[PDB]
Formats: sequence, C-alpha cells, structure tokens
Amino acid sequence: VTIVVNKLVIEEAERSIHDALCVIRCLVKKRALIAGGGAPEIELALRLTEYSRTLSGMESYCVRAFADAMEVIP
Amino acid sequence: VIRNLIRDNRVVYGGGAAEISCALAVSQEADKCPTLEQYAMRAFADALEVIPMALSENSGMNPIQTM
Repeated sequence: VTIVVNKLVIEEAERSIHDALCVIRCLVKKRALIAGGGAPEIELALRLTEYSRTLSGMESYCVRAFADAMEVIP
Repeated sequence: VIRNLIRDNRVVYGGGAAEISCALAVSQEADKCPTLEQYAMRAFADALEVIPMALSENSGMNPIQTM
C-alpha cells in the first residue's frame, strides 16, 4: 500500500509517518507499553539492587553497577 | 575486653559478621529516606564492607568473592 499526502513540510511529514510506523511496529512485536521520563530506569535501578543482595561472588558488585548506571538517564 | 564485658556482657559476633549484617540494614533503610542523604547511606553500607573485605585481603584470599 502507498500513502499519498513546502518541500520541507512534506519531508518532515514522511519522517512523521515513518516514526509512527516505527512506533506502531514496536507495539506489534511487543504488545505492551511502558512509562517514559526515566520511569523504568529507576525501577530497573531499584529492583536490580535487590537482586544483587541475594547473589554471591563478583556478580553483586557488577550487577549493582548495572543498576546505578541506569540512573544517568533520569 | 574484660572491662567491656563487665560494663555489658552483651556482644556481637566478630570476624566481620556484624559489619556485613549492618550493611544490609543500612541499604534497605536507605530506600525510606527521600532526600540527598540517601546516597550517603548507601555509601555507609559500602564503607562498612571495607573492614571484612580488608581481613580477607590480609589473609590472602579474593576479597570481593569472600565478601
């Protein structure tokens, strides 16, 4: 199927339709949504720190660094 | 050691057992302090681990794995 719709205003419209297809493609492969604004990065940093307490060996110090690294986004 | 036991016979298991247990309590309680002191509480946990992590180093073992 083809989608018929200034020279610059039409270019952003193509980007507007491509980015929408990309987001629409994301919902297809992954039928789910998540909050933005650094919401998962905090939960990812918070719950991974809990798992690091249960593990043993070098994984605790390494997994904890993986958790603290997510806090840079928010 | 005798004077301390006379003042209070209550005692805590040494060899780094106390520092590792307190670090877990300090880490969990840090989640309940919504303020910039939270990062310092987590730093207090990691600082408590240096005593037992130093004992294993002085004996010739892997510190972090033994920690």
